[PDB]
Formats: sequence, C-alpha cells, structure tokens
Amino acid sequence: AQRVTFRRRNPYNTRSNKIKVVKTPGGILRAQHVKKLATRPKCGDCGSALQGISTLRPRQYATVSKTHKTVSRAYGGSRCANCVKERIIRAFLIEEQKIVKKVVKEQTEAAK
Amino acid sequence: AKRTKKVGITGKYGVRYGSSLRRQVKKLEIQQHARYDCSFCGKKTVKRGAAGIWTCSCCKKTVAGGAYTVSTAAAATVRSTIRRLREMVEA
Amino acid sequence: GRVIRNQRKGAGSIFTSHTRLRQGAAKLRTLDYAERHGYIRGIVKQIVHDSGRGAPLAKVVFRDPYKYRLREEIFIANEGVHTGQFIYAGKKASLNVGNVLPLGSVPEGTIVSNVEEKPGDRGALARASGNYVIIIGHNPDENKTRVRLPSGAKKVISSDARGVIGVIAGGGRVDKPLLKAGRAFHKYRLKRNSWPKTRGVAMNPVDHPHGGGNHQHIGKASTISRGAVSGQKAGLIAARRTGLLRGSQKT
Amino acid sequence: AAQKSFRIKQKMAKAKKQNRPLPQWIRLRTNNTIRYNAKRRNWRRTKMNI
Amino acid sequence: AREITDIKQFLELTRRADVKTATVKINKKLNKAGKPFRQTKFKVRGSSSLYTLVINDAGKAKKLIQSLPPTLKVNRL
Amino acid sequence: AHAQSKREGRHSGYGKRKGTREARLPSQVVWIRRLRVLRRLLAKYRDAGKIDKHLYHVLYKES
RNA sequence: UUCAAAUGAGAACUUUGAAGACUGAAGUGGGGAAAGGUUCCACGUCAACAGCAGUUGGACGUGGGUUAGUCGAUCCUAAGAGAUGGGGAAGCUCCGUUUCAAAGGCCUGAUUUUAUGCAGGCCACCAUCGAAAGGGAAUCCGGUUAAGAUUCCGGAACCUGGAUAUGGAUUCUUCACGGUAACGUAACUGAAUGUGGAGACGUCGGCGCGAGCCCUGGGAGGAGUUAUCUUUUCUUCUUAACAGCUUAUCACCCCGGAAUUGGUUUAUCCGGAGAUGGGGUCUUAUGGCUGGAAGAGGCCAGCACCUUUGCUGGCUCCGGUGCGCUUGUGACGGCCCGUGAAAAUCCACAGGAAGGAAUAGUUUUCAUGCCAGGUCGUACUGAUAACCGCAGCAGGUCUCCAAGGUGAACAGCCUCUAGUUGAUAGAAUAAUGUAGAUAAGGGAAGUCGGCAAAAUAGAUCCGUAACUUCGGGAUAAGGAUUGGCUCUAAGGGUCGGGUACGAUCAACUUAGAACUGGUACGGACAAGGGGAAUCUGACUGUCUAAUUAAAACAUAGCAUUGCGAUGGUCAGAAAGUGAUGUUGACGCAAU
RNA sequence: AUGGUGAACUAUGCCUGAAUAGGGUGAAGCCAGAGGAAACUCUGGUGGAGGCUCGUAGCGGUUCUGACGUGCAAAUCGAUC
Ligand SMILES: [Mg+2]
Ligand SMILES: [Zn+2]
Repeated sequence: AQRVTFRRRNPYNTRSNKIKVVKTPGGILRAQHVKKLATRPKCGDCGSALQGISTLRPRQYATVSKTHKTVSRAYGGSRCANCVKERIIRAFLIEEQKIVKKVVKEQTEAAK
Repeated sequence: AKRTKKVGITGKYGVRYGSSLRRQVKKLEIQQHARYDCSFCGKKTVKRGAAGIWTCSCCKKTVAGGAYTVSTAAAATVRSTIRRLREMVEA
Repeated sequence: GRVIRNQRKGAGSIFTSHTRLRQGAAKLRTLDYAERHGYIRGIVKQIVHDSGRGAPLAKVVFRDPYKYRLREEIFIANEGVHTGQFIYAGKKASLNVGNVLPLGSVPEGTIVSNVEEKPGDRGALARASGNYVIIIGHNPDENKTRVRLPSGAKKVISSDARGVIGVIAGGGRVDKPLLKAGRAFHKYRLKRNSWPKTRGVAMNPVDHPHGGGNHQHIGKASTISRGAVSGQKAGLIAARRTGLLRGSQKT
Repeated sequence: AAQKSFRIKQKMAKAKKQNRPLPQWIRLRTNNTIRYNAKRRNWRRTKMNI
Repeated sequence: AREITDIKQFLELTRRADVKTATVKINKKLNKAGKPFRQTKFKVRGSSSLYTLVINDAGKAKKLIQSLPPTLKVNRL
Repeated sequence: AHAQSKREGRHSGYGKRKGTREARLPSQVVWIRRLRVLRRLLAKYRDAGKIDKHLYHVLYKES
C-alpha cells in the first residue's frame, strides 16, 4: 500500500507526464516515467497502416537500420501492397489505351 | 416489446421543448442517422460523418451531400437540368 | 451615456473571428493561362468539414503547368462531388458538375456555384450551403452575363467570370431547430461571439437608446434613418416597410 | 521558487550577505554615531519585492 | 548486458584489444530436485557492453578458466 | 470469520442489503455470463460434430 | 490528556519512556506548480517575539549546505507581441508583418601564384519574441549526508555531434539474395527534384487485455497470545533502465468457391468487390524466459568487543482467484448546424546525376573500436506557522499517489502505514447565554406566516390517481417484510469417447423452508414528509463579490429590418488603416 | 482639466492544459416469441440515449432573518440547502 510521487517537477497529469508503478529490486514501488506511444506509418493513398515497418517515435527512425523502415517492393515503405498493385494495373491499361486512342483517331482523320 | 408509441428517436428529449418542435427534429434525425445506399460499391453502407459529408464504410468513398439526407431533392433536379442542357450543346 | 454594444464591435478586440480550426481560404483556382484557352484536369483528394460553416470543402489537386509541382486547391464542395472524381478547369471544359467554367461559355439556365463577380477574384457569391447561381441572358457584344443571386438579385458581371457548375453541398442545414440554448453555444463557439443577446430594451439608458423607463419599451420609433450616426443606429435600419410580410417580394 | 532565473538568485545572494548585525569595532571608532544596523531585514517581517 | 552462446566467440572476444577486465562468478543453481549443480558465469568488460557467457557444466567451466589469456585481469568471486 | 460465514448464506437477508439488486450485481453482467456460456456450448457442439451448421445457426439466434 | 525520569535557578508546556487518544489514504501522510528566500542543518543561546510559560522555536548569535550530455530551461509554434520597406503624424509616436523592397544561401566544381576570385546550376519562402501543464534526442538500480542527489559514489546504459580502422557485406551478370504471395534478413551505391508518413490530437458508454495494489493456499524464518481454545494472529520471501529470443487483437496473402445462407459481438455487422474453412505474413502495446542480477536489497542465526568496530553462515521458493480498486492499452458503439492546434524535427518512397570492379575495387542506414557534450536552476515550506490576507489570522490558493471492515458507495463510523497529541491553565457547577437534547394530556389554539423543530427516509415484494406535449406525473398516494442459526434449490470453467455421463477446480448471487428471541432486527451510522389547489416564469442556465437568486436577465422557437463587396454594420487623429473576413444571403449586421 | 499606471481581484473573447463516486430511470438500433380473415397488434430480452434524475468531490450561497457582530474574519462560522 505504498504511495508514489512524480520524479519530475511537473505535478500535473499532462500527456507527456505519464507514469506507471513498478517494483524495484529495493522492494519499493517507484513511479517510472514512460514515453508516449508511437503510431504506425500509413499508406500514401489508402491510409491504412502498412506492414513490415517498425512502429517508433519519429526521431527514433534515424538510429534504426534500413530493413526496418521499408519493404522490398516498388514504393515499398510508402505505399500498400495492393495500392502498389493498383497503380501497376492502372498504369499499364491506359498507357495501352492511349496508343489505342492514338491509332483510332488517326484512322478517322485519314479516312477524310 | 414496443418501448415507445410515437416519440421514437426523440425519446431522449423527455418532456422538453414542445411536441411539435420534437417532431421536426425526429424527421431530420431519422434521415441524418439512417444508412444510405452506396452508388459506387452497391452496398447499404453510406453514413453521415458531418453535415454534407457522407462516407461509405465499404469502398471508403465520400460524397458531398445535404445536411441530413445524402441527396437533396433540389440538388437532384439540378443534376438533371445540367444533363439536358449538356446533351444539347454537343447534340 | 456609454458607447453601445454595436459600437464596441468595430474595435475588434474580443469580437474577432475564431480561426484556429478553419481549413484555409477556400478560393477558386487562379486564372493564369491554362483556363483562358484550354483546360486542365484535376483530382479530388478529400472532402472535409469546415469549422465555422456548414458546407463541406474539397481538396482539389492539379499539376503545376510550369514546374514539377503538385499545387493543391481549396474549393467549396458541390453536392455530388466525391473523392476520386476528376475535375476539369478551363474554357472548353464540359458542362458537368464539378467543372470550373466561365459564365459567358455556359448555356442559359445553368446551375453554377462559387461564382466570381470580377474575373480573377478566385471566389465570390453563392458560397453557402445549398446556394447556386443561374444564368438569365448573355449580352455577347460588350460581353456581359445576366444572372440571379441567391438573395433573388439580378446582377450583371463580366462574361469571363468563373464558377463551379452545380450547387453547394449541405443544403437545408437550417431546417432543424436547435431546440436548446447550448446548441447555439456550439454553433457560435466556432463562428464568433455574437451570442447570446441581451435585449436593448432590458437595459439602462446609459447603455442603450432603448434602455430605461418604468416599463420595458422602446419609447420612440425603432425605425432608424440612414443618416443616423454610430450610437443612434439600433433597431430596424433603413426599413422601407415593417410589420408582417403580407404579399409577394414585389421586386 | 525552486526553478529561478539568475537575476533572482543573484539578488538574493546580495540580500543574504547584508543580513547580519553591525560589526563590533565600528562603534569603537573616533566620532562614531552609528549605534546599530538600521537596514537589517528578516524574511518574516518585511518582503524584498524582487 | 548481452549473452553469447558459443565458446568460440568468447575466446575471440577476450583478445579484442579493448578488453581490460573480466570476472568469474559462481552461482549455486537448481536444475532438478534430485541434485544441485554449480553454475558459473564468465563476464568480459567491453567498452560498450558486458558479455556474459553462462556455463553450466563444471568440467567444461574449468577448461575455460585457464583458456583465458594471461594479460587479462580476471576477477573471481 | 464473517467472510467464511457469508459463504454458507448467512448475513444476506433483506435487512442486510443497502444497495439495489442492480447495484449489488449488475443485470448486464448477469446476461453476459448467460450469453457467453450458451455460445461456448453451441460452438463446442459443432466442433464435436454433434450438430450441423443449420441447427447451430437457429439456436444462436434463439439464444 | 496523564504518570515518571533527565536537564535547569526555575518544567502544565523542552527531551526520553510509558499510558490514553486523534487525523483515518478527495489524511493532521508523501511530492510539486505559483509565491517566499535560507525559513533547510549544526552549534551556542533566551534581553525582545511565540497575546500563559519557556531550558524550547520558522526567534537571537555564529557558521555549513543546492554537484546533470540524459530532469528542466535552452529549440518550435499557438492565441498574440513585434522590428524592417514604407505610409501618416507638428510631434512624443500610430498603422502595418509580406505588404507598390534590386530583401536572401546551400551543394558541387577550377587553381592547388591562393584566397576563394572564377566554372555552373538550385532556391523564393522570408526578422525576431512568445508555453518550466502544448510539441520535444538520450539514465536506471543500489548505496551514501547534520543538511544534496534520476546530479555524488559503485555498477550497468543510452543519445547527439565529430573524427576514424578492422571484421563483415557486395562486384567480371559492376552496385544482394530468398518467398507464388502478404513479406524477410546484419548490411546490401543513389546527387538535384518531387511525393507520402510520423510529429498530429474530442468526449462519453459498455467490452477484451496488461500493470500495481487488494484477497488467499503450501513452505522456510521472526515476533504476539496462550486460566481455556486457536496446525493460530501479525510480519519477510523483491528484481530497475537497457539487450537478445519469443509473444498480438487488428490488418493482409495463397488455396478454394458459398442458399438448406453462413460466420459472429455484451452491444448486428460482414461475405460472388470472394463468405465459412485450411494454411501463412505483419505491428511488439503488452506478456514470458534469459543477460543486467544477487555480487544488490530483505529476513534470520552464531561468535568477539572501551574499540575506528566487525566477521561467518543460511533462506530469500512454489502457487490460486476476481463484475474488486486505481491506471495504461485495444477493438467498437453513441453524439454533434460542435467533427475536436501549429511548427521544429525524423524517416521513407519516386528519379537516375555521378562514381565505380580484377591482382583488384566499393559500402560508416551491419558490428566493433576513439573523443566531447557548454550556460543557468537544483536546499526548504507549500500552508489552522515558511505563500497572500497589517499577524504564527477558523479566510483564500492549481495539481499527483490513496490500505482493511461495514456498506451501492475515493458516503458516514472503526482500524493499519505515516504523522500529531497543537489552540493559557487550575477550582467550583449561581443566574443569563451558545451548542446539543428529552418531556405527561392536547396537537398550530402560537405567529404576519408552522419560522424553528418533528415526522418520512435504505433495500425487497405489492399497489399506484387526476392530468399530459404520451416522453411523464411516479419513489405519486398507500401496505407488508427486514436479526441470528440449521438447511434446501438453482446459477460455471477445464479435462475424459470405434473413422447420456464422469472427474477436478472456483465465484458470490438469488429464491425457499424449519428453528430460535421480553415482536426484536436499514437495531449505531446512513436516510424523500405527503396531498388538493391558485398566481407567475415554459424548461436546464445566469446576476446585484459584502443586505435583493426573483415574476429579473438568458434561452430555444417566432417575427421583423438593412446589405451583392465602388456593399451592410462598426472602428480610426490619420494612413498605401482596420473587425465581421480564412466570410458571401442556408451569410453578416440590427431589433 | 492635463499627463500617466493598472485585467495579480473581477468581466468577456481567444490559446494551451487539467478535474468531475456510487445509484435511479431506461431512448434509438438489434434478437427471439405469441395472437392473428390477411393487414397488423402484443410480450419478453438486448442495448445504454438524455443541456434527465437521487446524491459525493467540486462549483454555489436558500433559510435559521442561528453564531459572531470593539469577530477567527473590513463578509467568516454551523446547520439547512
Ligand atoms: Mg379468411
Ligand atoms: Zn461504398
């Protein structure tokens, strides 16, 4: 039934003043201050959290290696697997449709 | 069973604000919280986020709309008026 | 006496606008060169709520015609506009809702919103929810267009003024009674501090023209002249008639 | 307060140096009239207003 | 603050030219209720980390005591 | 001693109650236990094969 | 409050011991913010102050005491403040913060007379100040002082910046491979430019999980009671930051193709845009194991001593339960004419500039190895005595942690930890007072007036009118029961079958029945008096701080009036000036 | 009358934080059942809405026209609310 105190001069229950009670090897209960939780990175278009990427605080993405921050595929660490598939599909169909419109319209003008 | 006879969604107001004023609100609250039909994915999943903003939970599509119904009647007659004026410009 | 509440609003000390969460300046696209002779296609990214107004706003994205850049626009969403749409902005752009077209290049009877009244203002009349403009008649030579305003006014503006075809989203926002004092509290928590309103007749004579007296009353006519000065203009400004509206507009 | 600016703590050090009675030998001076310290200040009687 | 399992790496790490001290600690542990054994921990002080190699076999543990280089300052406690 | 005594049913009469029936034990808590037991029972029957998906479905809606 | 001892000239008041008490965890406890400034601690000491006293003190005299890369500030921006270029103003000064400015600076080259002239390209934002509760790089445990510690000591870490070599990785297919895939790894060239993400966000409701505490069983120790009983009551059995491995609801991938529709939540949503099912991938909150680390801390036993003092031994283990309390977190739902900040900073992606390989090259997003981390703050109180109230003032002053019982209850009452036992005392018990109470018979006759007081009161069952905007009124009104003890019944989890039941374990929940007593039992505490009407305000809300809380004001709803921007309304001495206005009649302004 | 100083009290706006037991009632949505000349009506669950309600902390300040009224206090104290 031991009671704890803040270990810093901020007395108020603000967002960056979170504490949790642990038991130290001294047999006593201290409130140890905890950092804010990290939000996952999101896809550019869909906005869903994209898997394979570590969830860290923004400054902590500088001391982490490259394999934790991106996936192999094109637009890897930024876009979804299916969104990358979507623009792969979309790009092909209408770069092939343009060269269909290109040959179709030149036929109409050539007839006249 | 049938918990209320006529107050419906406006039971939350209890005995306040007058009977007629409670049933103006009931009509618009019924529409603004109703689920509407997705014109892109074909599902009954369109919900109001905020006045004029109707997001379909499936297919994640947002359409601009009226305050309390997805498509106001005055807007729909506009969409047909533009159409008939359009189909004659390139007639 | 003392200066009165409508006099104290011009100091703009506490009577300013609340603008922390307001999205931006919802203007039209600029009339640089690519609309006056052709068009340019744009995409709608997201339609979002705006604190302070009841009409949603759209984020319309265009490609920069002079740099490898993706300049984004803040338009007032037309009812019907959806995320993922394609938006065409030019002179030869089609007559479809969501497109930005000049008044002189649209047929008579067209429904247009977010309409400049001087070409290049990037936005003007018919901005509020459920409001639109209609073209009445063009004057080709000395180019002009005759249109009707949401107030019911007929206004002639330059034929090259622009406007998004259709009607602003969010129509009928006012058909719902707030039913509650505190509902008006949140309507004006994000608009401005013009709520609540003590009556001027429930006041002291030092504080208002209408204050004082053994009974709560005006005392003199509440219909006030144009030539009245700041301090005397409290009541029904410049009223031509008053009473109850019997008859039509008679405009 | 605990957290304080250097101005405040510097000016408190000035007021802590000055807080003690008259030196004893000064009243033994020729033609001396100062009988005690008339600017002595205590934390419970009057505040510094700094 | 790190663990290493292979004895091969410990002998390489103990001649890392930044190692100055190392400790040998004796712990009386209990594997089964039938008989206790002696668990000894070999620690080496690196410039940034403390590698603790835990050895449970008493015979193999003894072979590692004289396997350390003579230039190493070994602490036994 | 009192805790042990309460285990045989003593000191639980009408004169020993100050909170309502709901306050002492919430009704929604009672239903949650009821509905979860029936669902762990129906689900175990499908796994054992003692029931087909059609009978399992009607009782779920009955339960 | 009391008894005794010590000190002293002197003790109701100081110290120590003992006894009796209180605060009772939204404390009379432990920390802070604002404020104070040395009040903190030691020694000496009582002329003055502590409205009695005084040997004591927040007093007096003399001194000691605040140790940081990691905690803050320092940086960003918010509402705002504010230079400049200018424009007014006789003028002190006012406007205005990107405005009618030639407004600025980074990478790479070229010469190694060499400073950076000179090759170039890129850039158009734009002073600065403004939060010790916003945003934000990184430290934990144990020990230590008279007084300081996430700052000292010991140990063990991490971050930023900067030099830097080795190992590793890769190439003659010049700048990696594996998996159908979601994706993985120790790395695994990528300049300008552009795009994306994190930073980055409401509140309430219930539900799942974690942490600490609470409760509890066995065992190893210590203490208490023991006329009697009690395998008994109290108490110790702990594991940090950081690191490795593993651990996940959600989400996603492959197969396959669904009505006799199925799956499924406490809460009803999802599936031919691919359901159920089978198999996998991922976030690492969180949990487990291991390193740290038992060497620390805790609890005991034995042996010496003026002693600076010690030494040596053990044990520090294994579980259970939950609508419990507090707190964190997840997936959802409700709500809005409310939809609930900004920037610094950090990362990723697209793009292909350039540089590169064979007797040899390249990567410092892999590991290890080297050096530095400035300045100011840091003691103490934080309040019936350190702040503000003329004071050591029954007032005021923002916040964190929160044990057991009764009980719905961070109610009221009792107790544990911790802290107090402070408020001038002594003797008697007149009147009159303040506060607390009880009264025969009557029951408002008192009084302006039931003012004051009394009565009712918890819970369970029964029953409930007029009227009504159909939501209420309503706990209407009005009845019964309530303890203790001995029982009875029902309400769960997990394991057991050739491809009905049995065993084990564990919650208080309800209902019923006998018996029992001076008819008692929400036994203290806690806790609505009710009804019939008239006037008035619709309601919730707000105000005369310190004589008026209302029929006043507000309010929704209703209605009117002005204005399309060369405008309405208003501000300004003036201005290349302003508010609404980041606005646009479903608006703004005035009634 | 001239020139200055104050929003450390208080008023209102804006910015950024923070706080708020335990009960009663039981709105939409959802499930099942019953009566049924159909039409439709009824019942029991579920759920947890409201500028709802009893009532703590908090914020306030109705009555005793109580205490006090050369006070503890230049506005406090107790009960009731
Ligand atoms: Mg029939
Ligand atoms: Zn859809």
